[PDB]
Amino acid sequence: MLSGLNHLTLAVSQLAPSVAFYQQLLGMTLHARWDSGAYLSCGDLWLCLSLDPQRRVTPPEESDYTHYAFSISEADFASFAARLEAAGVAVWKLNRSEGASHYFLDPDGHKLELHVGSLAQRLAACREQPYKGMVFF
Amino acid sequence: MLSGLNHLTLAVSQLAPSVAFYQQLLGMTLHARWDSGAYLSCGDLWLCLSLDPQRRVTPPEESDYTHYAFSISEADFASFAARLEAAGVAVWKLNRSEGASHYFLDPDGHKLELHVGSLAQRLAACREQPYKGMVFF
Ligand SMILES: [C][C]N([C][C])[C][C]OC1=[C][C]=C([N+5](=O)=O)[C]=[C]1
Ligand SMILES: [Mn+2]
Ligand SMILES: [Mn+2]
Repeated sequence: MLSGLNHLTLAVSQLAPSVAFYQQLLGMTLHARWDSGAYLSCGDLWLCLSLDPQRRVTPPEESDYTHYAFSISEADFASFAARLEAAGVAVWKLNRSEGASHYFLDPDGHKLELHVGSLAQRLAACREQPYKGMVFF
Repeated sequence: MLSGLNHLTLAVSQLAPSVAFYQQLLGMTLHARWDSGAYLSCGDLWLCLSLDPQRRVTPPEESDYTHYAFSISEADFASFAARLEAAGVAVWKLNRSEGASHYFLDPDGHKLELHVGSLAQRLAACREQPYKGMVFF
């Protein structure tokens, strides 16, 4: 039986700007680096950056909706979003729902999100106003 | 302050075969499904499947090393991997060894992994046989 997410690995085109982004801008802990990768943590999350000559810097129009959302408290949300804006980090989507989300891109065009709230909160909101075709189990 | 992964969203080309893969084959818990997505959980992980007509199925040889690893116990690893092979799930290959892992593809070509072990265990293993140029912090 699977017990959760073990690690998330992102392919990166250049290690130094990606380490700067995840460690310095986003505040993750850097545990180790080598010639072709790095290991970081963010709370319980184990993040691996893997240098990959196949990775292209991808504009958001040319990638699909696959994305990775990080947890943040509502109290910290606005100041963290403002930090990303000061650093010139690009936004790939406006939040058009109820709930706090900020959609931003990493240096290689991986699609990231800051989100406040849990699965249980989302399910409760959907029970009140379900999406088209929605069935609960 | 970021505190971990809030959710992982995968773009899928066909909802029904993807829900079947994650729920019926991988054993994740299905909480809700609607015409254009589904919510599942795997332990603490909130997984969203999002129907996206922009999702393309790319051979693993021409997609980058971005991948998602799920935790499994030492006792369950071999039998779970055998069940995936018996079900005809395709494999892919990483450029480096990272311990006890099985690498497999989902129906849309997302790169998945079963892995036994924590970040702390990986760091201890790397201290005994480091990658090229490795530094520990
Ligand atoms: C083609 C998209 N949809 C049109 C109505 C099909 C929906 O079809 C199902 C929904 C839910 C379950 N179910 O909950 O197992 C099974 C089938
Ligand atoms: Mn999201
Ligand atoms: Mn891996």
